[PDB]
Amino acid sequence: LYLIIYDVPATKAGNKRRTRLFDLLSGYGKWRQFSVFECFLSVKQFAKLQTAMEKLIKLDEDAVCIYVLDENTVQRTITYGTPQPEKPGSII
Amino acid sequence: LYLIIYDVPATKAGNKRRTRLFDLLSGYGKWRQFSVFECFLSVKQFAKLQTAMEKLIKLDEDAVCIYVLDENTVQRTITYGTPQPEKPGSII
Amino acid sequence: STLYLTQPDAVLSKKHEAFHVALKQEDGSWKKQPIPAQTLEDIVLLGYPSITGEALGYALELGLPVHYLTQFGKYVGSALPSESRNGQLRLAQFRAHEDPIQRLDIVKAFVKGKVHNQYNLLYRRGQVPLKGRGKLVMRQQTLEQVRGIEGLAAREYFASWQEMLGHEWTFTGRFRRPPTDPVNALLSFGYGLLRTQVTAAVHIAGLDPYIGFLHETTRGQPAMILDLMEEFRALVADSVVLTVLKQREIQRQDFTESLGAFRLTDSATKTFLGAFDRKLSSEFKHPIFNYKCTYRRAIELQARLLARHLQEGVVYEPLVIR
Amino acid sequence: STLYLTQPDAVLSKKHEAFHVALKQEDGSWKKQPIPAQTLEDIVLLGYPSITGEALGYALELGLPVHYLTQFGKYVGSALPSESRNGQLRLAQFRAHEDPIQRLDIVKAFVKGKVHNQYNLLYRRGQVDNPLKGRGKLVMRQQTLEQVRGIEGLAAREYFASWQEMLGHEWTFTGRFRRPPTDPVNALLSFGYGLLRTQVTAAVHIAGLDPYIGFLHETTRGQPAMILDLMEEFRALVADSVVLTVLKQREIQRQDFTESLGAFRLTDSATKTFLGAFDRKLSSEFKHPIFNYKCTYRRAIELQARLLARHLQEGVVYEPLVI
Amino acid sequence: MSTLYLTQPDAVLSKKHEAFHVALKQEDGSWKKQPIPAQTLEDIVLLGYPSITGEALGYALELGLPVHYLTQFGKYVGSALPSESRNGQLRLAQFRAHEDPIQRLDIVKAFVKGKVHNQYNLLYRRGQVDNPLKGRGKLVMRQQTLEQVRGIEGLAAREYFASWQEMLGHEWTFTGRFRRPPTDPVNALLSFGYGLLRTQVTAAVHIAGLDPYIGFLHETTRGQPAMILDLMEEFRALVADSVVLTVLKQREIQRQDFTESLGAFRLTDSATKTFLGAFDRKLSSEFKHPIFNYKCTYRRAIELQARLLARHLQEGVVYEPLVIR
Amino acid sequence: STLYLTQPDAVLSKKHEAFHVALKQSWKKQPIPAQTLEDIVLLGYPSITGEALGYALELGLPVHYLTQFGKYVGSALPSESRNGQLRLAQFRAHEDPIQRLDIVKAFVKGKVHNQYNLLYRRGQVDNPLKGRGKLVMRQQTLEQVRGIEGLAAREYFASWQEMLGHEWTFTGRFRRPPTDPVNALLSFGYGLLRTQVTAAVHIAGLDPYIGFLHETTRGQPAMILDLMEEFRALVADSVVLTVLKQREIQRQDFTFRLTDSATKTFLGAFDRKLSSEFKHFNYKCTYRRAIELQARLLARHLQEGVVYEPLVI
DNA sequence: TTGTGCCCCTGGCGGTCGCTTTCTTT
DNA sequence: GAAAGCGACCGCCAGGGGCACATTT
Repeated sequence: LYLIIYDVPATKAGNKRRTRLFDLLSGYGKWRQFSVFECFLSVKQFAKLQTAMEKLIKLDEDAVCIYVLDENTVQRTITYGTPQPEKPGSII
Repeated sequence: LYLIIYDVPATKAGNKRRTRLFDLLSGYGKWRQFSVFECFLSVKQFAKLQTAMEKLIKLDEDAVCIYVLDENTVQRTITYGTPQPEKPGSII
Repeated sequence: STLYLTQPDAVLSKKHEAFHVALKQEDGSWKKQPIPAQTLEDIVLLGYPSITGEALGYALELGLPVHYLTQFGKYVGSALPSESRNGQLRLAQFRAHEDPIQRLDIVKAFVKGKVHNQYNLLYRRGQVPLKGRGKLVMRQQTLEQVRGIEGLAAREYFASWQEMLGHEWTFTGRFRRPPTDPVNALLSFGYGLLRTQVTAAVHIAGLDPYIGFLHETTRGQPAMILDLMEEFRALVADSVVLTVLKQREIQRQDFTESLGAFRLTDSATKTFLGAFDRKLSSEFKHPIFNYKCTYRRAIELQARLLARHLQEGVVYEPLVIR
Repeated sequence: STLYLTQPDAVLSKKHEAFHVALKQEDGSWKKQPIPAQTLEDIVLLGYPSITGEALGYALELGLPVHYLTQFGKYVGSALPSESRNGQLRLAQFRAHEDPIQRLDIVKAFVKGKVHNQYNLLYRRGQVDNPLKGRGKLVMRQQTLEQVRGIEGLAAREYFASWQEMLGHEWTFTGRFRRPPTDPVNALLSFGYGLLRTQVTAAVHIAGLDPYIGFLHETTRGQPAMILDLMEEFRALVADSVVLTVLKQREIQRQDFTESLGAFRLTDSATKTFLGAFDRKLSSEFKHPIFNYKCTYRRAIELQARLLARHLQEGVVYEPLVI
Repeated sequence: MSTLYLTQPDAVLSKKHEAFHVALKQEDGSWKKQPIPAQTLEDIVLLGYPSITGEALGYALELGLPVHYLTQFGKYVGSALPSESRNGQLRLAQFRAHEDPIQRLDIVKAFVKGKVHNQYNLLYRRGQVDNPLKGRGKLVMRQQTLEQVRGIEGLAAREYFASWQEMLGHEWTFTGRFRRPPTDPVNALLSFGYGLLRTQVTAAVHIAGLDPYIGFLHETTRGQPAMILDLMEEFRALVADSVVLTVLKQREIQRQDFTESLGAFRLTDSATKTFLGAFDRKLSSEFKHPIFNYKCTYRRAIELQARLLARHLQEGVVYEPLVIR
Repeated sequence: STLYLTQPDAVLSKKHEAFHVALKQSWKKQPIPAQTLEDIVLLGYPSITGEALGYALELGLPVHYLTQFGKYVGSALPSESRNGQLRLAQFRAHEDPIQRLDIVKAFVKGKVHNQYNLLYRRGQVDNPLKGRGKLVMRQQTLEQVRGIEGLAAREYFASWQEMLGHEWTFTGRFRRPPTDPVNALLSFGYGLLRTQVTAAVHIAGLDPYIGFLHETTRGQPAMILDLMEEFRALVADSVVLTVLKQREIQRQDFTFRLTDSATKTFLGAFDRKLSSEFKHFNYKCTYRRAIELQARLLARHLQEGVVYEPLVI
């Protein structure tokens, strides 16, 4: 999976960007933790996100991180409290 | 190379778990984001740390995942406002 | 990927680049939930739930069709994204429909692709009628005969089923719109939401649904899907009910209210769709390559193959399985 | 016969068997207007209203489209039902594309309409009343396509060259230069034809036609030829007229941008006030010929597309909307 | 494997429940108590005698983190080593074969047979045409007494040190090596190298359970260890010597030295932090292991040679030391 | 001639060419000169200036870190120090039955005379052994001797029945599993002495895992288990009988574990005992220090040939 | 001038609930 | 009715300030 992390200040000009980035990542992936999103997607859908990022972030005072776990290195991940990684057809 | 996250409530009986989990992971790895550590290390270090981590949590109230990222997967963690992972010896 | 949605009181609002669906369980009843676009490939609306008008303006810009359906699973209609611009294609699709010497040579293949799959599904499930009928199609000389032939093979397919289903249910006679039997209604379920994955594929291949080849287009129903759905009617619409009736949903469900109706209950839709994605999320190895052409792809692949067939004179080899 | 909703604040709902509209606010205690079925076979949500799914589910069980558009008329989507007679419509749309008699007798209609609106326009903007004097029937008495396209492309020249006299001095004009505009006027025209394109496109989608199969404009390069065929008889009155109107009280040289790569673009202000006229112009038309009174241009487009649907489905006549 | 180095002689290494906290600032603020991970270390080296906590030594040794102690220059003074081994039978062999001269010979004649070839297979790389140690190598085995071999090792050390001026350059002068404190400027640097080679060699003996004080070359009659040096000897030409001319060629050519209280040409702070970098860089070089295809960092090579000698003392292995051409 | 620190409330420093032990929480500076010292023992957990940790290591002095009870955590050793001849003599002796045997006799003499003097302390009836001490000396091999300590052990343990009563049963000594309450108290004490002895060993330089009496296997710290004999009857076997008269009753023992409350009252007797002694040449002593001493006297028995007469009362 | 917790309260993060302005664009 | 744009009540994150502690087969 594509693990995304943002830790942006508590200033009322950055909270805009933090919550906006939250609303974005809620469109590409699953919320896992307060500052961790799990996006399972292809590259066509990843460029649409990186271009939406570079147009949004002030990397002189922001803090972002990304990790690229391909499928057969996610089977190894261990968890204790939260559920398992999954990207199937969704129903409700 | 390993990576650790946690999500813990604000109970005075749970905040202790956090402030001890940081005081633990410090000895076992580096630090990138608030709820996050990146810990490049070996296995028996894990059998000494995991056996300490299973040893201080109740699962009904805490959340933690463990992401395993060996060299080839670590290489691409494209970021914008942070230096990327590594682990040398240190001179002071 | 694909997203099925049930509760009719679910306002599906649109936030910055996602959709929030609102559910109502009794505590104050506005419980909401985020849902990501940019990852779906199509929507399916079983009930008649709500849609914020400003959300079609999002689902119709990523290629997400909005397929409307009913509790029973009876297809009604859909909303689709930007249209196709291959008019040159829909001209050949038509000149080959008014040239019957071509239309016949196509329907022969459309059927050869169904009867072989039927007999091979029988040997796949354990049996051995349809051996000497797939060959009595190419030796025809017109179309009315072919339609009678399909009716024959279908009245043999539905009455040769008893030997494998079991004593739990009974299948004697079949009617299309009235759901007399449960299975005869589970067909209305499958036969309805297979068009969901077809009608979009045709839209991708710039094909016209109304202009028919086997079905005569003078009924008011798209005569291209109901001819294309035939090849997979016996693969995904059928093989799913026969593998969700293997220790799943045998009985204890399917309320019999409103005599003349066998509706499902809840907890059976939410499982039937899971088995559906089991079908459209598996690989069958497809002779071209050792491993290729996911099931859901196969439909879009057939549509583009027919497009080429109408512009590049390629063969149209239907999908035969063993 | 069509449940329009131009207001964005309305909501439809099924009241025990039939639709019921609530305009201009709150579901509760404000501005109800009930309306039944039995004349409804088309629902047009012009703006972005809300709708309860229980309404569509009803509609889609009897062949009732739901066309979602924008408050201006732009097309964003349509929800089409299963049972629809649009088959014969498409088959005729093609049988006319492959039978030059129908194609020709329909192209003659478009050309006749365009040049008639042009003549009636140049007298509308009373100029001298000697622009062309009689290019209309000169078409009908021909029996070919090439000899009609020559007339189109010659009337265009002999029509656009009669403009500098009518605009005056502050603006120059030599002819119609398509994208990229070498002039400001060509820019306004290529920008107004696109708004007319949105409206037509919407009409072509409701009518059920295949917009990419045409009669005059050859179908190639993915051209919505079926849209241009219907534009030809509206350009002169809605676009070529709105341009003339704004250039006598509204926009002047101050606005249009410099020659970046030569193309003359518009300002961030006019692009919002230009619609000041391009929203009222399509809110008009009290139907000069005593045929009727109630109508609108924005709606006459839907009409003409449907009249073509009938010319094909039902062998009806197709008379272009003139003046 | 992530060695630690400290050089500010006013700091404190406190403990927080699993880890260390270093403090430097010294009252321009709140001491800048910066964190440090302890469970990932393999060793700790100190130079300025920094004040360390008492409660932290114990934890460092509960894990396997040996503590060391050097001076500002880098001279060796002492170390605190962790829990020792248990194979006292090995140590008894270390000695049982230490007082039978007929075996002590056959061992030191390998220690030196893999110490002079290791010098020549470094010179030939540096670019020395002849500098003839190849002969002393062949003349080792002929010898049949330890007093016929210590002289050869000293002679070869001097043949290897007299071939320095032409190798170094015209800048520094190395006419000879003095037993007294670093009168020679270049010689003030090997005491650093040859000083903090014991830092990595005084623990590889403690990993195989080898008794440091009982060795085969150096007479253990002066309170000086014998294995810590005898074993550190082979690696005086290739991990603590190639470091010198590796750094004296690209780096620290001059301008980073001083002199006081005896002349006593010393080194400089802010140049150590580059030297130690060079040392951890040399240690972490791979070198592919000319016996099999091990491909192991020197850092291990030492820890290995220790166990190989131990097995030689228990399992009669052949002692194949290191040589690289 | 060694510098001890029994309090973690202290600080060591090097002030103008001599040591400075700032103790009493700032309160009680007391400078000390060097060149008389040969060893330092930081018993508690003090803080120590690195400036001093050089002046002690560039000089010929180690520094042994311990805890207030005596457990061994670590030791800082210098580069130059004479422990080579010591280790060499120790090994030469392990393989020379003359020295080894005449030293094993020392340990056994100590043990049996301490047992007899314990039963004289508790005044059993004055019939425990009555002459086992010399019989050993009348032997000339090891097996003979090693067979006397077990006889003395049975004679010394079976005599506790009348000594204790019925409140606590006893017939013999059984190691892991304790099999009884008192055998478990013993194992615990017999072992807790192992820490002071482990330190006392590393303080003198000996190799614990190589010894004389207890043959070396499984890394059996033979050099410890040898020095432990002469105390097995004087500290632990005395502490137990010192608390089994007043405080510890069957209550405190599970089933055979012990409750947390007894694991802390036991030490109130252990450390307390370890803070007292008379001598015998009258010498101020605390049992803890005598262990370091016996170790140094053994090192001198191997280096200088000094006689090693063990401790008795 | 040496750790290990157990408070408050000052403080740079993290997201939701509840509130005035927008809507129409080759 | 619907989107996006703000401006505050409470579940997560950490360094900092004091003041109870300290023995162990």
